Amino acid sequence: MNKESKDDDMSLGKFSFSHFLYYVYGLYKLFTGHGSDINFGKFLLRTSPYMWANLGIALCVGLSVVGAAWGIFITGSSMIGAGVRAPRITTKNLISIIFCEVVAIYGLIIAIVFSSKSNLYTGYSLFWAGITVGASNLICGIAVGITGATAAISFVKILVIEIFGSILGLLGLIVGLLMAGKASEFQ
Amino acid sequence: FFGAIGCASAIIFTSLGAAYGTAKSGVGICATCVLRPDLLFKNIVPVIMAGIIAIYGLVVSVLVCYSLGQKQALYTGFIQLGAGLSVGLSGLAAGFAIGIVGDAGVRGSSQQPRLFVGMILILIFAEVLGLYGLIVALLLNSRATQDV
Amino acid sequence: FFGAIGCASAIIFTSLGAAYGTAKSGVGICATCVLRPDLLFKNIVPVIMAGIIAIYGLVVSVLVCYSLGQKQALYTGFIQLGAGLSVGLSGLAAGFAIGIVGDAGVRGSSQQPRLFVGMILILIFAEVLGLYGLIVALLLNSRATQDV
Amino acid sequence: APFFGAIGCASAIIFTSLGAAYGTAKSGVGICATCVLRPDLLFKNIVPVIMAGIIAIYGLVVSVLVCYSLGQKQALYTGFIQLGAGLSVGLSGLAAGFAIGIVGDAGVRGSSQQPRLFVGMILILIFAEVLGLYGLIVALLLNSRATQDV
Amino acid sequence: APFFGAIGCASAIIFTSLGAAYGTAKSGVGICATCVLRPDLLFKNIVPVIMAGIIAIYGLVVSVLVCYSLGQKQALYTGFIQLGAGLSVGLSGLAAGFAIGIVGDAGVRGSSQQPRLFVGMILILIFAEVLGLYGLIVALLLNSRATQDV
Amino acid sequence: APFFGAIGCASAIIFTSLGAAYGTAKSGVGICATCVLRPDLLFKNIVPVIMAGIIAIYGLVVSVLVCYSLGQKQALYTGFIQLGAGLSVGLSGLAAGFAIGIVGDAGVRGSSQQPRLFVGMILILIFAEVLGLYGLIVALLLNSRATQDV
Amino acid sequence: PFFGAIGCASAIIFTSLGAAYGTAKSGVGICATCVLRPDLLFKNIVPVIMAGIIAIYGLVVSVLVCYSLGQKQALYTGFIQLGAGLSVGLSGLAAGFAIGIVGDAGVRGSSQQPRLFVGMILILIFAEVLGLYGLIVALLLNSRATQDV
Amino acid sequence: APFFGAIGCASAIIFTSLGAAYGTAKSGVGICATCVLRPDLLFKNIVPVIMAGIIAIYGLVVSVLVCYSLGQKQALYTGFIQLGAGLSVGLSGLAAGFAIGIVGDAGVRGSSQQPRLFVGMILILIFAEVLGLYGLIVALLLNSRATQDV
Amino acid sequence: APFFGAIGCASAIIFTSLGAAYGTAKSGVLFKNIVPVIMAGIIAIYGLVVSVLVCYSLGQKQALYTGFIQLGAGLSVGLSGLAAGFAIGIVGDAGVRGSSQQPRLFVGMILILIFAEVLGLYGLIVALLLNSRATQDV
Amino acid sequence: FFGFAGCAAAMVLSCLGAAIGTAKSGIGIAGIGTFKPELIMKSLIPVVMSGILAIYGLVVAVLIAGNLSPTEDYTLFNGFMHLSCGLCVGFACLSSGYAIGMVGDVGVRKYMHQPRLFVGIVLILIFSEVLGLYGMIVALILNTRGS
Repeated sequence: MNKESKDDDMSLGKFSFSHFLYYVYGLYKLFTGHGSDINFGKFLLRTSPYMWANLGIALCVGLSVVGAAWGIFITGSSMIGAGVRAPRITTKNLISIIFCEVVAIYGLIIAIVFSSKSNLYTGYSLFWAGITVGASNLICGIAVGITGATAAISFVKILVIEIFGSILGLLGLIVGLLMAGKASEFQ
Repeated sequence: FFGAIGCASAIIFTSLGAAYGTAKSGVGICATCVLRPDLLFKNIVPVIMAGIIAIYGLVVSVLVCYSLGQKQALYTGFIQLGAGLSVGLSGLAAGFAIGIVGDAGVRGSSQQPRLFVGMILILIFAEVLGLYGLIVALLLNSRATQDV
Repeated sequence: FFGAIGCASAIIFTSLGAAYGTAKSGVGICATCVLRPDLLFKNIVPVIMAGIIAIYGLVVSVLVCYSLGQKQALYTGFIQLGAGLSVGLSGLAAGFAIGIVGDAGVRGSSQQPRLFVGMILILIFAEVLGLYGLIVALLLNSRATQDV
Repeated sequence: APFFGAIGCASAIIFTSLGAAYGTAKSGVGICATCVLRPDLLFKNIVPVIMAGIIAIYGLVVSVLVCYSLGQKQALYTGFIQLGAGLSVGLSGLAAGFAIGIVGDAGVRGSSQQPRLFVGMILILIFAEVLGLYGLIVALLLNSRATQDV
Repeated sequence: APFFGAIGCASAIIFTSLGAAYGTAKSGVGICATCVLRPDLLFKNIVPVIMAGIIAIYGLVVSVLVCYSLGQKQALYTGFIQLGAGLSVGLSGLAAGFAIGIVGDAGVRGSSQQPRLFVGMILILIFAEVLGLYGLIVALLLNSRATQDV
Repeated sequence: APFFGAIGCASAIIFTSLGAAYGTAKSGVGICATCVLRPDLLFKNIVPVIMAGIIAIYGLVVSVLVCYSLGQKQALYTGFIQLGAGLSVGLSGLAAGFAIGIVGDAGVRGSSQQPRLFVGMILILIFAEVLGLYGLIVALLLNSRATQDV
Repeated sequence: PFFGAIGCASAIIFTSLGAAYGTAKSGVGICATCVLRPDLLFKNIVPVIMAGIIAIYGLVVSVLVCYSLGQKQALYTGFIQLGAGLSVGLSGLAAGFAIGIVGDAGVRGSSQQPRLFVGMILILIFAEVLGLYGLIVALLLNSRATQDV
Repeated sequence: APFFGAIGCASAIIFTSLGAAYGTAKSGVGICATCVLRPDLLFKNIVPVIMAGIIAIYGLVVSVLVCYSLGQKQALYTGFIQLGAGLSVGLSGLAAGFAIGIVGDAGVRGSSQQPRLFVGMILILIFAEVLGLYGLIVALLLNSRATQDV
Repeated sequence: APFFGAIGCASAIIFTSLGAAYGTAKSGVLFKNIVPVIMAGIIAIYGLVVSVLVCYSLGQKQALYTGFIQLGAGLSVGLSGLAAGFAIGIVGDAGVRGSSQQPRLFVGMILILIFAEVLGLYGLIVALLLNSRATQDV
Repeated sequence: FFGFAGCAAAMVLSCLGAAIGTAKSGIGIAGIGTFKPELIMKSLIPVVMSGILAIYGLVVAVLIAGNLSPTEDYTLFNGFMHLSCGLCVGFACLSSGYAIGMVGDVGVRKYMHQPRLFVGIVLILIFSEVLGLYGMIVALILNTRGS
């Protein structure tokens, strides 16, 4: 029902805040105010189906995107930070920057393959795929980044770890495929 | 047919990033120019880079705008909602990246007028994030067809 | 026909930005003038730039205001809601940028009476964010037609 | 239904007050803080607050206008706009004050050092309030559309 | 059938109190803090608090008025305005105090240094309360519209 | 029917206590903190707390009164006012204490330095409690309107 | 339903918390002072022994309510019960929150000046009555568990 | 009917554990921290923890008792009390520990300096646990009233 | 007919695993100082048993009761488990740190945690009895 | 049906730890120096220990995918446990993770302090590792009973 239009507001109602973060009680009153709504209480009213679709696929890339843009983020200083001390061999440290982004390309891959009201399994089971590779990316951007920001100032003995954090991208992408593998096309 | 909030959502977040990108870029920019007045026209790169992301969401919004309609298919905007968030959040990430590196670049290029090219490169390497989201929504837009 | 909250929403946020823009701009402005009394008329640029964004939402609101009506089409305001948020949030970003750079500019131009043109440029480059949102809502407004 | 938007009629005087207050305060803090150094600037330094308080008058007008329009029955449409009305003025005011005070301290702090920039300090402030004016304009328009009334 | 807005009748005395309190405190802190240096300024420095407490009297009036109007039955319209009434006065007061106290410390702290600005410190404060007055005016008007009563 | 507002009957003694406590504490902290310097001021410095505790007595009265009025059945109207009653007194008290304690420390800290301002420190405190009195007055009135009872 | 019995817990619950919280910040200084003066121990025990008293209340409160619960009940019966606990409990929770604060002051002060102890007692003696009120409240409330539908 | 209150049967051992843990920790921290200075006080300094752990035993008893009473069917009344039971013991325990540990560090830290106050440090602790005892008593009584059972 | 409470099964090992995790965490940061970690894990060890036993009982069918029994039977372990770690963790740092100075008194620092890790034991005890009682339903 | 969420829940939770094993490890792996040394083996041990953490959830996700069907029986509701199944496995891997680095970041450094202690941290790490092993076991049991 109406609950449709809210979650979008809910989702958006969040990202703004987390954005303005980069620029507590309110939780509890929700919980108690919720904790009562259950008990009152005498009869139960329970979850049920809606259409969904996209919200995963777009959330997938986006959630993934930041993972990159948050990866080059922590490194982007660190390279330049090394920088003026020894500006050359910036690019020898560049190999780090490339991974930090490629984990975004994972999930652009998603964006396509996910091209496509009974047996909702197509749509419904579509979603959690989007989120899973997305967050798997999201942190996959972290790991490569933090190593990189160390890699910059810190040779290849590093890069073992950076790639030891690369495969998270793949495995991150693999299951998103599998989890989508059985999914028929909706109208 | 409420997903049109997406049509806003794109220009919304994308703006934020660009802003946020512009700021922490600009702060050092003016902060560096006092030491070296020359680097201004050079140090403008991040912001002019940064603002680009805005143009995306504009395109995104504009495209979605055409597609809204009093009636619609419930399917029509979801994708629309998906469209904006894609571009927008990506942008919001894009900016978050741009600005951070932005300060580093101008702060660095001050000290060593060499790494500037690198500072460009990383930035040149930053925006493609936005490009992806743009690509995403466009594809998503392309699928506004078949329309019930 | 409740989306008229949007018609407020525009002037609301847009104001906030302008305010927030004005403030952190002004703080340095008066803070710099004590050192150099001359730069006042120059240092007024950010605020006079900043306030511009307000004018947008005003236009936005004004336009939406015409369109409200006791009855309406549920479709009519959504776009209206979309309209304000678009301009407003964008503005809220716009200001959020303006002020930050605002202090830098006046603080910088104090030290080096050169970068001011750059400080202008970045600011000149800041507002277009607002312009976009304005453009967005206008388009959105334009689609208040077809009206059931 | 139940014509509840009158919370707006409060909402205007509410937030608008807050700003004015918040504006008054950080304005006043420096004002008294400066006067100890220069006792003369008092009558000059009163500008921000007297500027600041103006915004209050708006919401008062806003509320007053909405007040006339409430009624036991109403049209559900009637207050929404009313709600829109207050928020418009109020939030704008809340922004307006938040601007006024910040610049407020700067102005008096500055005018202390240089008894020149005072005119500028005025100008920026003179340039601040129009924010409130807009919201006022908004609600007024909104008020004007309380007509047609089902 | 709820006639529940009477929470407003409380809401006024509630927030209004808070402000007055909050006003009283940060006013008083400096007051006693200054008196140790100058014992004379006490009777002078009492101005903010005696100013501050005034706002309380408002909500009292507000509550009292609303109290008369409650009734076991009522019109759902009746309290909304009532709710509007309190919030108006109360929040305004809550702002009013928030202003009073801040300036309050400044005034007594300043008047300590320069026994001149006191008049200014009064003036700003004299200029502070009208915020509360507005809310009071608002609710009163709102109260006045408790008539027509279904 | 609910007749659940009796939570108010608690609500009064609840918050009112909190204030008194909170009032007592920050009052007491300095009290004992001052006595080490001057052992004499003890009996004097007891004023805030003995003042503070007074507010408690109110809610007690408030609760007690409401208690009489509860009943297994009731009118839904009956407690709302009851709820209104407590909140009124209680929150006001909660404000009252929050004032008392703050000034409380100042007074004893000040009276230590200057054994003059203590009368002022009393006065401000004497001027603090009336906040509570108001809430008390409010609920009492509210109580008085528990009549007509469906 | 007859669910208000959560109150019967609610009393001993919060009241405990206060007593605890009271005990702690009281005790911290107590042991902290004794190192300087070993004598004041038996004196410095006053706050805690004062503090713990509040616990006894809720116990009484709970105990009383406990008698009144019953498999069936009147929905009215526990509300008051809920009211009962909260009254005592929150009050206690306040009571403790007062006791401890003054508690440290008293022992810290009495260390320096072995005079103010009587005052430190007095304020504390003046603190608990808060709890007494809540106790009184619930008792009254309990007394009204009668008439019972 | 739900018979879901068995969450209580967990709730007791749950919180009670937490306290004991939390009690154990801040007790232990000083314990080992003191032993480095004086290796002897170990067997003495074990008192708080061995005291602390006692509270755990309670909830165990509490849970165990409730466990017997659960049943596939039940009376909705049956567990409420059960829920009441755990919370009573558990929260009390959670308080109990929160006390134990705090005093715990003080005691061992103090007894280090003065090997005298340890008896006092014991006494206060000896005086701490009775909090838990109460909750235990409460639930037991509550348990005792699981009878009459529809 | 939900049979939902099986979320309990996981819920046991979830906080459980966290316990030793944080437990071992503050433990590690020679041959003596492993003992806390050595003591630490058994909570996790306790965790598996619970989820295990619950699993076998769970079943595609059930009656909503035993689920509830299953539910929180883990919480008994898990909540305690997390606590147990929190106990261990603070301890796990202390005993080693002090032992640095004097390598004698660890006998207590081995005993304190020894009194500590029985916290978990209560959970299983609590837990087991629940499964011991999870039968007889209908 | 919705239990398919658990399929996600596996690595998004699993990888999470597995990352913070790697990163927290490597940040210490920078020092002390001497890039020559023949190990170059112990330096990876924490990572790969943390590495297979990611492997865990994968396996979990793998099994939970396959048993999951676009058009196969579920909704009465068969697959429901599978939700637990992944999340069951997950936090352990996570639980493992927060341990790994927490030992690792000091652990790698510890080699520079006492290379003769190199056996020791391992003994801690292996327990620090085993956490995931349990969950997985529990996980597989579930889907094993998953029908």
